[PDB]
Amino acid sequence: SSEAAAISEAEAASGSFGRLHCQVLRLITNVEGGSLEAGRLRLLDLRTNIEVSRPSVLCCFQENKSPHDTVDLTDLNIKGRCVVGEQDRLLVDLNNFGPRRLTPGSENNTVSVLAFALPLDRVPVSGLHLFQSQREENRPRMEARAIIRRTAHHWAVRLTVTPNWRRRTDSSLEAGQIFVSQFAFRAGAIPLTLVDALEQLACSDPNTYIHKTETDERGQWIMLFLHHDSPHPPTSVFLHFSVYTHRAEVVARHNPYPHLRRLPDNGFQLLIPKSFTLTRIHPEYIVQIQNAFETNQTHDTIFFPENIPGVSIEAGPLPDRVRITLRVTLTGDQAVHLEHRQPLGRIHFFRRGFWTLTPGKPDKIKRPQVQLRAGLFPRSNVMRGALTLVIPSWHVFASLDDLVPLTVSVQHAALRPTSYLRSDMDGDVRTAADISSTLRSVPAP
Amino acid sequence: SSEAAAISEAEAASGSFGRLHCQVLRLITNVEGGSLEAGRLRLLDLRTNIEVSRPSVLCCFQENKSPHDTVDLTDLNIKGRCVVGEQDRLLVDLNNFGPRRLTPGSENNTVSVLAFALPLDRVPVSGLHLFQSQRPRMEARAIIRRTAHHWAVRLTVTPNWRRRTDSSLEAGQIFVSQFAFRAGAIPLTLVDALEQLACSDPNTYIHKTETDERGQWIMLFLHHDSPHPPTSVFLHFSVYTHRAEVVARHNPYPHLRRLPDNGFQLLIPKSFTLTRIHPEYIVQIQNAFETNQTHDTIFFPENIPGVSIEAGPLPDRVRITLRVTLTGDQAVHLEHRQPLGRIHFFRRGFWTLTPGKPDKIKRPQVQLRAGLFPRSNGALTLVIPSWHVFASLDDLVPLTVSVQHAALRPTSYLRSDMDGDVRTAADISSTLRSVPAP
Repeated sequence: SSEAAAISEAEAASGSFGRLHCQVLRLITNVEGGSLEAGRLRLLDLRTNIEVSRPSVLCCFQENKSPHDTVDLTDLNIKGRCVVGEQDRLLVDLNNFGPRRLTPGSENNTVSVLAFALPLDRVPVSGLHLFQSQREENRPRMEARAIIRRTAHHWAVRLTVTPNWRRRTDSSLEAGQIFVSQFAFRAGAIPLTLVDALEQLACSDPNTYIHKTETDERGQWIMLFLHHDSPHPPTSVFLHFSVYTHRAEVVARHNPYPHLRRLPDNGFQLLIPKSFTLTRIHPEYIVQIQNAFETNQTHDTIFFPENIPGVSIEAGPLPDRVRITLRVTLTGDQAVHLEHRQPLGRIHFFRRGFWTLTPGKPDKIKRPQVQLRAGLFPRSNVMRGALTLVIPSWHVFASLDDLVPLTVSVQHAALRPTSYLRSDMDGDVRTAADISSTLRSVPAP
Repeated sequence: SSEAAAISEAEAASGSFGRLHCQVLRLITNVEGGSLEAGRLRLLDLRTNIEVSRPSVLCCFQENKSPHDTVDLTDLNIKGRCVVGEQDRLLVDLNNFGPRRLTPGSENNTVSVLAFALPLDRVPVSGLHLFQSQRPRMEARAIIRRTAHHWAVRLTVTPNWRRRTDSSLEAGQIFVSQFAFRAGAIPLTLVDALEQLACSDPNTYIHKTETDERGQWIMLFLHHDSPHPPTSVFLHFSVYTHRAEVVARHNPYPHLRRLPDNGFQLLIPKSFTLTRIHPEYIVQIQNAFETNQTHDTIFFPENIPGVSIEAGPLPDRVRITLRVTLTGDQAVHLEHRQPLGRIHFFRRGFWTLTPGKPDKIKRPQVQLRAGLFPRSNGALTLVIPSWHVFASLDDLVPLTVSVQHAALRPTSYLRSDMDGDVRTAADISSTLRSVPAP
């Protein structure tokens, strides 16, 4: 309409400190409120809110301003922050790993972070995939007797067995052990060329579950591997499960239960298999589970750890077919306990194209939370124009077009008369500079 | 193996009160633990736990023992119970309709209930479907950019807002506008959905969308939920191909909250209080689903003691309308945005119309009934005479039942039918409990 309509539309599109829109947010803040002695750890309130319209991975990493920067710890170090959801309040660990104390002023009060949201598309996963067995003259003794009924969309198997239980000791488990057995049953009317997944629906014992499953088409049997998590495994077991066609592109090597809790649409939550306490004399613990994912290069598998103050958990790509292993290192001035079955983080999947390997590095790797970095470097580093989000901690990069649009809100309190806003990439990259952040003490828990 | 292995395996399969397995559970219980005056309501603790290994619709309805039975209220009436999840503790409304009160063992104190789990398969639904318009003014200026997998539209506009009063809404009104933008490089024969990603105003959202292939434009209909609509609006949204078999007529937001994998949660659009002088209220939203007969749409209401909400099939393309009736001894308040129930979808074939009935209907919670009748148009089928529909036991989610030790009597026993698909726990005891505070 009139030029007044043109001005209001432009003010709406460009936003303000209270409400902004971008693919990547940059915050340049000055630490205030108190001091941070060398060797201390305190929370830094960036005084900024992030919103998205669809559940996403909301990340906030320290910025690497040059492609030649290392991911080595810095004197003022910001631990990466990963939240899965639709909103987050940016509150990060600030470690003073440097030699000198932090003063209310001086050159060393300016930290910078990049915030962005990664999409969580729907990625189906087979938990109990029907792998092909490898054995052959003498085959399994057809130990279990099954009643197979074909329903509208799957095959239902009702099965009883008197299994041969074996104690397997395992110091990675809070119980220190787990009882295992295995047996086979005739495939019968089940078309083994069509089915590729199982789902347990009922069991006569509440601590017994199908751990993995194999098939042999030439022999027409299905091998089941059971796990039992109690001191006394049952003499006989009834099992009710379904055999169906899933055709998922991502499969688990073993049942994600009990260490990986399924999440809606995309990914799993990793649950601590054994309680441990990090102290300054035992500052590290390696969490490992006997499980891995196979994608056949159709998806990237990233682990996004919980936000536990004073602890640094390895984050990033998990390679296919290698046991899921994550290192937990103490980075605070105080002991931190982690309880059995407490969540350590979330595994999430990304389509083949989203993450691309940085052309200069061998492959995709994980890194401690305290070494998470993000940068905005041009596509002219696909050799060694437009800016791309590069995560050098992982040796990967993504295009800004594929990120989830952020709705940023810097709170009025954080603003000073020197605060200003900058814009790049036609508003896809917005920077909030000379805003103020508050130091906070780490809570008691 | 040996004859000893045969017995232990069979005992594992057949279960016991503490742990059994079936497709449909029948509980035959005797109400005890106090009195229930005629015309009064108390909670009945069936003292039984239901478990499933995958999220399901766990239902517990009063049993109709014969196909010739009506769904009329009975003297001792059990209100249907619907829980969505993996476990439930069966606790139901027991209404004493009929003339005389219930005393300890007065006469007939035996009520009977059927429990079962309905599957929740993954059914995608387009919230902002690109319907075809019916008939210019290219009011809004849009920047269309192609991302890796969809089309991203950045758009600014100065809309012409009109206030629409609506007494079904807690705010009494809603601001509406509409405009169009040029499709540009977007293939309107291929894309079928939108998703709002960012808006310059926190109370403005895309309500619905239409397309015209001959004009190559996309019409947007905005809603604003505040007293002062903004003069200009920035919008960032995506245009993509969803290929959902189920579409909503309007944006499910704000009255329908999307649920993971299947369905929506219906949120009360306006506070109301059921009293003895206003014992009914009709909740209605301006929305409906279109499935083209690929899915049945069922509403499973919340379990609010003393209130009976209509439950069952919702016909496609009809505004979602549910009657809420006071059945307790006390006034009940329902708050704006409180959940009223859940809409869930079922693939064609799961529910089949009962032969002899016109079509599938909903019913008040207090009239929900289930029966186990043979295929009368041999094996038993789950019939919901309240809805004129039935399902096969093979498609239900296998139950893990656990009757509490306390509920057991020395005469309690177990029954089996359908080769263990139907298990009955008979002569167990249930406790009466008072209805909790408002």
